[PDB]
This record gives sequence, structure tokens and C-alpha cells, in this order.
Amino acid sequence: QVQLVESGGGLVSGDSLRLSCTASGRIFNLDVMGWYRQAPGKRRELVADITSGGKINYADSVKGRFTISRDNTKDTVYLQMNSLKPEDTAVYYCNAEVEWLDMDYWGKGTQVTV
Amino acid sequence: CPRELKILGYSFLHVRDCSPPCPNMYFRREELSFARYFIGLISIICLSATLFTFLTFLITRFRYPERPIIFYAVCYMMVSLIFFIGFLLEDRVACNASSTVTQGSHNKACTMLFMILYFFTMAGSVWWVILTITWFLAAVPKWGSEAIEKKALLFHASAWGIPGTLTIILLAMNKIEGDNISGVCFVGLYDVDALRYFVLAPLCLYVVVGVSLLLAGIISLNRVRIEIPLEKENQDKLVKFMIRIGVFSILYLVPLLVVIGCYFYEQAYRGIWETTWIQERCREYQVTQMSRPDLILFLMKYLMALIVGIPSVFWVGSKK
Repeated sequence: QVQLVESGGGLVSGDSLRLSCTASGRIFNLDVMGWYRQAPGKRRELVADITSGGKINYADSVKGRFTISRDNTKDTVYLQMNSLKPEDTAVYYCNAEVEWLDMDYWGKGTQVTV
Repeated sequence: CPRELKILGYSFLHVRDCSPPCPNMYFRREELSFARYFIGLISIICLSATLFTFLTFLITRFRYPERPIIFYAVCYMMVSLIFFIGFLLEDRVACNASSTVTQGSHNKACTMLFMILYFFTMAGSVWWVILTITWFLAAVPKWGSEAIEKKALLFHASAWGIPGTLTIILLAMNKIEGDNISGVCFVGLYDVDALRYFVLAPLCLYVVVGVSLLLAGIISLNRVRIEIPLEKENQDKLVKFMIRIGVFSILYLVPLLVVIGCYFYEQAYRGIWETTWIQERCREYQVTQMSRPDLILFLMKYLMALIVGIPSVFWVGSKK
């Protein structure tokens, strides 16, 4: 589950911006859960992964700009995109994983524009 | 008796001092000649298969819940390595020349191998048992890769400490024992009590605990493959994982059950190899002691003792 928090981006942020993702249909312990983009382009790229309280890992061209967090009683991963400039235009996808079983969960429905 | 004092004493056969002969110890000479080929031809190739696994391991977000497999592979790699003394030197110091000849408790010529073989043999079994417990967590519990890893120091403590104490408890007043010409220093090859108490029982308890928790993990997952229908695609995708656990568990629990059978066979046999030694000794040679089991049983003894570590290859090859 993701929610569309969109207007058009800022319509060229204002002062800030945040996304949220949340999982209520779950069985196994979601180990790594994060976000991915697409330009729209030939790929779906990584943004920021959190590993159940540690090992936050941002994007190798975007690191040092965003923030990511997580709650645990509610399986919610957050992404705050401060200092945002257009090339963040992408339909974003929340992602979740269980490692030993190798099951990957993808949400749908969020888009940012400028 | 070819010994009279530890030159405990060295007392094996109900006596102040004695030692059973090194050639024709139990069995016919012929089968020793082909064991000379075969024990190696299985052990070195099993070692070659097992070392590849560790080689790949030294190179999928985290390995925290599959971690015990690495140390399993290492342990039985070492077991195979020091069985490779089967024809490594092309000398048999461990049956010392005529010197603690047959095998020396409290002397270097034997102790340098028992303390590794017994240690790693127990360590591998404990690694498999706590691999079962590692899968028990994160199957019926709600535990993650990082959360389970937080008990890793306790896991290493148990896994390397049980073999450590089981070795510590085998000094002068306790039983370090010999080997056949096809063997390396190990406990219980001539003494039934050593087997019964400090070999057979730990293996049986480990296998029992593993079965217990392995089934209470696999059939605890059973409640999830069906009885929650919303993401079918995993059915026959997580199936690869369950079937891999099953295959691994078969390929492990076969050899341990077989070797426990062999030791139960010796715990009901060696009582008659002796009671008729009063009638095969006092000269060179119930109505017979051994039969076709002269190889077909003690050969699969060593075979299964070596192929306990084979599940690693059909575990690693299913994840590529």
C-alpha cells in the first residue's frame, strides 16, 4: 500500500515533501523495505532502503539529499524529499522483501511531477 | 599382552594392561586392501565436493538465517580432511610401531587427531540442530534476519562449546581410543561403554531434537501455503524453499540414522567378539563373531559418517 500524495509536484518544494508506504497484509518479517523510481525510462532504480532499524542506503547518485525511516508496530516506511528538483519526476513504488524465502512485495499508485 | 604399562595405565581388555593386535584386529585382511582404496576414493571426493561450498561461501540481502550452513560445511570438511589420513602418509603412525603401540592415551602419537575428529563431528551435528532452530525462528515465530542474528553469540557458544566440553571430559581418567589400519584416532572403537555413553547418545538426542523442531517448522509453514489465498504466485515459488529444506533434511537424516543403527549393532555385537576371543585368542584363531557385515556394515558405517556433509551441495546448487 502507498498513498498518492501528489498535486503536480509544486507546479513549477514549497517547504518540504514526504511519502508514506504501509503494509497490512503480511505474514513474514519484512526485512528490507524501501522505494524505487522510473524516469519514465528503461529502468526501475533504487532510492533508499532500510533494513529493520539500520543500514539505511541511499541512491548512489542521490545520496545525502533525502531521508528514510520506519515504524515497526505499523509496517510503515517513510521518505521525505527535501531540496527537490525536477529530475525526481517518477512514479514511485514502495518495496518490501523477506530474504530467506525470497518474496518481494510491490505497491502501486504514487507519482511526483516537478 | 603386547603392553604392560603406559610406556589408568593402558589396560583395555579387563586387565591391568593389554592391547588387542593391530593386524587382523576384527576382520579379514582382504577387505582392508580394498578399503585402502575405497575409504579415500569416497572421502577425498566428498571433501572436494564440500570444499567447493566453502569456496563459494567466502565470496540475498543477508546471510543471517542461513548462516549455520557455512559452519556445517566447514566442520564436515575438516572431518573428511582428517579421514583423508586413510592413505595420506602411506604410513600408519597412529598404530604406532613396536612406544604406545596400538594407540596411546596421554601420548602425542594419537591425541593429535581425536581432538579434531570428535570435535568437528559433534560441532557439525550441533550446527545442523541449531540450523533447525534458526529456521524454527522465522517460521512459526515472527523473527527477522537481524533479530535472529542477535542470538548468534549464544549460537556459537553452544555450537563450539558442547564439542569443547565433550573433548575436555576425555583426559587421563577418561577414554581416548584407537583406530584400525583404515582409521584415525577416535573414541570407542574398542570400548563399548565409550560408544554407548559419549558417542551414540549425543547423536540420538541431536537427531531427535532436529526432527522435533524441523517438523514443527515445516508443518508450521504448512498453515500458510494454503489457508491464506491472496498472492498465489508464491505457491510453487516458496515451494522451492520448502522442498529444498525437505531434500536437505533427508540427505542429512539418512546417514545419522544409519550410523546410529551401526552403533546399536556394535552395542549388541562386540559382546560376542570378546566372549569368543577366549576361543579365538589363546591361539591365533557366538559360533562365529562376524559375517558378511565384515564389510557391508562397517563399510557403510564410514560411508555414512563421511556423507553426512553431502547435503551442502544440493543446498547451494538450488540457489543459483
